[PDB]
Amino acid sequence: GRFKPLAVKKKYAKKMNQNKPVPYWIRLRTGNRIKWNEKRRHWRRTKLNY
Amino acid sequence: RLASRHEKSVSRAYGGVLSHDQVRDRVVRAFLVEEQRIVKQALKEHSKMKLSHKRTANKKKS
Amino acid sequence: AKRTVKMGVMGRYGTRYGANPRKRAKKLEVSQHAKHFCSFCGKFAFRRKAVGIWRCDGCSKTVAGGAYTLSTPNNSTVRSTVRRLRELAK
Amino acid sequence: GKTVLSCRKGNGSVYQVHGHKRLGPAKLRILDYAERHGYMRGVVKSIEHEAGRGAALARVEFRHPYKFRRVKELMVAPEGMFTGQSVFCGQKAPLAIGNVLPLGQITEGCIVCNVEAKPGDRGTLARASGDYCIIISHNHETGRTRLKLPSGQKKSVPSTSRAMIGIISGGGRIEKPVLKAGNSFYRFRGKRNCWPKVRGVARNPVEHPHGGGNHQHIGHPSTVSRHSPPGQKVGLIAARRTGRIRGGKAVKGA
RNA sequence: AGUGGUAAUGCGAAACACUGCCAGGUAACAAAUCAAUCCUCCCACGGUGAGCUUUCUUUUCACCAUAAUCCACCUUGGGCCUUUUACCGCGUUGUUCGGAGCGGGGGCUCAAGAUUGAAAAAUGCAGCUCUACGUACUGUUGUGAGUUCUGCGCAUUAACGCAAAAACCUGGGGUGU
RNA sequence: CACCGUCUAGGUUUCCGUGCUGUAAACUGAACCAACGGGAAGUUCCGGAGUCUUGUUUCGAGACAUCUGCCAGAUGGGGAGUUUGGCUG
RNA sequence: AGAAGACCCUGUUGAGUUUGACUCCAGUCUGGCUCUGUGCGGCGA
RNA sequence: CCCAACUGCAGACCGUACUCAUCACCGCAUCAGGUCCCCAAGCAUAGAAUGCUCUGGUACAUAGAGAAAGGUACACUCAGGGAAGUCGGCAAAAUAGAUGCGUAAGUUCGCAAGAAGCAUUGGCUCUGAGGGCAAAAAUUGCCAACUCAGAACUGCUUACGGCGGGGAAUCCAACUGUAUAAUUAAAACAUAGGUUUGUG
RNA sequence: ACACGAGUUGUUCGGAAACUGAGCACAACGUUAUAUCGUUUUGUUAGGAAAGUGAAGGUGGUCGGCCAUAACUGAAAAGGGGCAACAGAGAACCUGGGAUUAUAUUCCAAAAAGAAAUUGCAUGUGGG
RNA sequence: CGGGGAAACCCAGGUGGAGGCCUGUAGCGAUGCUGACGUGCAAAUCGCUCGUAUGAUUUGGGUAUCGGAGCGAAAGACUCA
Ligand SMILES: NC[C@@H]1O[C@H](O[C@H]2[C@@H](O)[C@H](O[C@@H]3[C@@H](O)[C@H](N)C[C@H](N)[C@H]3O[C@H]3O[C@H](CO)[C@@H](O)[C@H](O)[C@H]3N)O[C@@H]2CO)[C@H](N)[C@@H](O)[C@@H]1O
Ligand SMILES: NC[C@@H]1O[C@H](O[C@H]2[C@@H](O)[C@H](O[C@@H]3[C@@H](O)[C@H](N)C[C@H](N)[C@H]3O[C@H]3O[C@H](CO)[C@@H](O)[C@H](O)[C@H]3N)O[C@@H]2CO)[C@H](N)[C@@H](O)[C@@H]1O
Ligand SMILES: NC[C@@H]1O[C@H](O[C@H]2[C@@H](O)[C@H](O[C@@H]3[C@@H](O)[C@H](N)C[C@H](N)[C@H]3O[C@H]3O[C@H](CO)[C@@H](O)[C@H](O)[C@H]3N)O[C@@H]2CO)[C@H](N)[C@@H](O)[C@@H]1O
Ligand SMILES: [Mg+2]
Ligand SMILES: [Mg+2]
Ligand SMILES: [Mg+2]
Ligand SMILES: [Mg+2]
Ligand SMILES: [Mg+2]
Ligand SMILES: [Mg+2]
Ligand SMILES: [Mg+2]
Repeated sequence: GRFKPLAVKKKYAKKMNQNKPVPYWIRLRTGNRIKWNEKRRHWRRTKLNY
Repeated sequence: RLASRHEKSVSRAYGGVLSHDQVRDRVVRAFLVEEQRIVKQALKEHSKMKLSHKRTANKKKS
Repeated sequence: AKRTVKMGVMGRYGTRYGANPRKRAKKLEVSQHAKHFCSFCGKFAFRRKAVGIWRCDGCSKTVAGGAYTLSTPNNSTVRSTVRRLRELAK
Repeated sequence: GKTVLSCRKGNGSVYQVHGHKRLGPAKLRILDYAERHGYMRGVVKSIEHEAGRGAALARVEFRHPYKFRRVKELMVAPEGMFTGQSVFCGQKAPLAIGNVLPLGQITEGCIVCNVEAKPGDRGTLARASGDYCIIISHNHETGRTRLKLPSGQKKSVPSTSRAMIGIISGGGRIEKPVLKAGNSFYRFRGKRNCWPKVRGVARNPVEHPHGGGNHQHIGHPSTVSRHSPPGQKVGLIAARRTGRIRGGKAVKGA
């Protein structure tokens, strides 16, 4: 809805900026470990509940 | 709050508090209840002074 | 015409609640909704507001007293007793 | 094995009074110097109903004894109390209905209400609707007044404790049948949570001492001792005698 | 140092200016009945465009709009004043009212509207006409039905009697003297 | 054991009184922020508005329990723990 | 098929409930001293 | 220094997208379950019933081809008989709107009662009543919005939807109400009424 | 769905600032081996000196015996703080828009498309 | 308002809109089919029928009462399957 506290809005804003994939040049480093992001949250599969 | 005082009152005593039928019922009892005590106060001092010559006139009677 | 034989105001309740408990309630449902005599204002205008609270519709006088009738018969026994006992002190 | 309902009402959680629409406590005005020596006069402005009483209240207006103000005083009214009445209150007050004066000054055989069991506690006896006390006698050696309480149980109180004169207002109330469980819903609406009343025999043995069985019977005798613990003291608590009272009418109390 | 009207009560460019203390009112609450506002629906008037047409249909459908905020002030419901006094009368669909002042005659007020205007045509919509989200013009009833806004409360069945407070408003008393 | 001193005044009432200006069926007014006076218009100090404190806020109870703490005994399924043998056509 | 029979029995396995079961515990009551001082006495040994 | 009408300047913080559900929340899921509020058109009709329609929305929930038996249905009929079926009229049938008439025993006189049971109902063309505001005004003008009754004439294949079957008794509980979410809604529980006890 | 790029505009709208309600329980006080416990709206805390505000006047720069602005003395106000309602109380803005791909009673700039209402502070004009 | 009566009072036509009244939507429940489903749409649902629907009525948000305890118109029911 419309009401949220700003401290809940700023937690919901962090998770939008974390919901981005691994870039391709990460996959080209020397001691690489990361193929995919393992933390890709989708709004329907798993709920944050802030 | 933004209106003049005249939309909320009237030009006489207790105006905007009491009506015309009971501003006058207080004027009438501020006169008649004050003056009824004056009748009973002046009756009280007239009684005690009549006592002051019902028995002090018995100094010349025995 | 006349609409019921002997259930008056109690015809509200229909075939419920027993014949005699409707009749004990009938003398007091008639009494509280009847207009009593404003001895202050000369009129037959005391209507009961709430339980024990009466109000002259002509005189706007509010009199405490009596749950279903304006003056209960124990009050008039008391009013005579107080009136007699203040005559023995004067 | 579980706690009895009568024990649970002493926690007083769901079972406290329903007081949001109640007015203040109804009491007599403060026993000040102005009543120990003279009379205060007031004036009745309104006759009031609060939820959970059957007696009418009254706001009486005094002047404050010491300050330039007026004191709104919520008293419980007697019958015949009308708005405008000029209640008098104190020692030198006359003997009229509505006035409040000490029991030493009220001559014997007089119906009084709002009588107080100790001087100054502002009215504790005879305040239910239609009730009154009767003054039996005075004792001037001890300075105490002996009066008949509304149960008939006599009680000697000090003669400086004051009382109002009259029947308590709102009398005649119990004489009309309720006829409905709906009308008993709203009677107990402004009082407290104590209705409907489930019988003990209708319960299980975990909830009540009378509960259980294949027939709804109290097993043991239902007259319990004075010394029973809470939980066991249900039924007819310390009954001196039971059965349909055939004969007179004994006053009930110690 | 406010001021008119017998009175209900009136008059606001800037003194009818201020509030230790006090008392009121507002906030503040309530059925059903009847009457019902904005608005909706219908009907009636017409104008513009569209749809139908072997036959019929002065025809069917769409549209026809007016926000706050001011300003000036004809109704129908409350309260009241003054004058005539009336104890049968006035009035409601309805359970009632009157010498504690009915009804008439004149009024003073309040509440809900109506009306003229400023806003506002400059806007809106639908048409259409001319050599590019272009232009010039043309159009802007109802004693019908439903509406809880209101009338409306010391206001409901009631042993049911229907929150509070901030904030504000007026007076009393005082100052100005 | 006598006296003295602390120890003063007073509404009302014909010595009594015991702190007092109002009421004696009741019918919705008002009451403030001292007027005034005395002794030395402005001060200060008094009265108006009595003084006095072997002291308790006031009333009631009172060495009781309507108080506190420990022992002591009755009661006590209100509650706790546990038990309710075996052989057996 | 479903599910280590919800009937019955066994176990020195439970648990809810009951009660003049066995052992106790809060609560209520009662006595003792205490808190607890001051006077004039009276019944006592 | 107070005040009026005006003027001059400034008016800070956070929320604001989208959803609110036969896909956005909860039930493990885009689950036939649940989930508070506001606006609410036309016609039939007593109508927020029910049936259909302009506005808005939708054609998305695996489809195609297609006469088995057997099923399941918010699907129907069935001659003669008419509960003989069955633990039991279970399931279905039947009754049905409106108006006029009529209605028993019992009764707490309120009811029972829509008791029971009879009759009428279309379409069409007319005739009567039921009113307003504008000038013996007991009458001349003009006009809206509907409703009921009567009458000829004409037709019925009894023809949408929606909508009680009824009667005679016995048991139990007075009544409306509550109540084992997920096998028991009862005669249980509550209730008013009645009594008792403790308490100044 | 996935990737990329965007998107939520307020003096007046909702909240808070700033109300009280059912209630909560900070301080104070008591309790507890233990505060992580109790009391804490029946007008209202706490054996309980919780008011830091200031009438009137005196003191001495200002405006025509009234104001107003600065520092001493002291009438009068019993009853400490803070929460709890995005449906109760309270609340000054309404239309038009060719202004979006998506926001608007929120954006629109000199003909604000415009018409207002309201708060704080200030000049000038005028009045006492 | 009318009628009867010597009176006490009766008799009739309207008005009015009372009720834990009745039929019946929504809402709130859940009677019967012992219907459908029963590796379901569903760890309790679907369908028709049924109870009630101005009241002891339904409901949102807020608050308050819990583990030998809470709350209970009482079914040992309910206290996040
Ligand atoms: N101190 C323990 C507390 O006592 C109270 O409970 C006490 C009260 O319930 C009850 O008090 C009663 C009293 O009701 C009754 N009206 C008078 C009686 N004197 C008192 O009794 C109690 O108090 C006195 C005080 O000295 C003691 O002498 C007596 O032994 C004691 N039983 O006795 C109980 C034991 O003292 C609290 N309710 C409770 O919180 C706690 O147990
Ligand atoms: N009071 C002591 C307790 O008595 C219990 O046992 C007692 C009970 O079993 C039983 O008590 C019964 C009681 O159940 C029953 N309901 C009433 C009966 N009055 C009692 O009886 C007991 O008490 C009374 C005195 O009051 C005596 O007259 C009687 O002799 C005695 N048997 O009698 C036993 C003797 O008292 C328990 N053993 C235990 O809890 C404890 O010892
Ligand atoms: N005060 C006026 C009086 O009215 C009277 O008129 C009254 C009478 O004519 C007539 O009275 C009747 C009468 O017919 C007959 N003889 C007796 C009957 N009781 C009366 O009936 C009257 O009372 C009954 C109550 O019982 C009412 O129901 C009814 O309203 C009324 N008609 O009805 C009228 C009352 O409404 C007479 N004109 C006369 O006595 C006088 O003028
Ligand atoms: Mg209404
Ligand atoms: Mg046991
Ligand atoms: Mg779903
Ligand atoms: Mg047959
Ligand atoms: Mg994505
Ligand atoms: Mg029904
Ligand atoms: Mg059982």
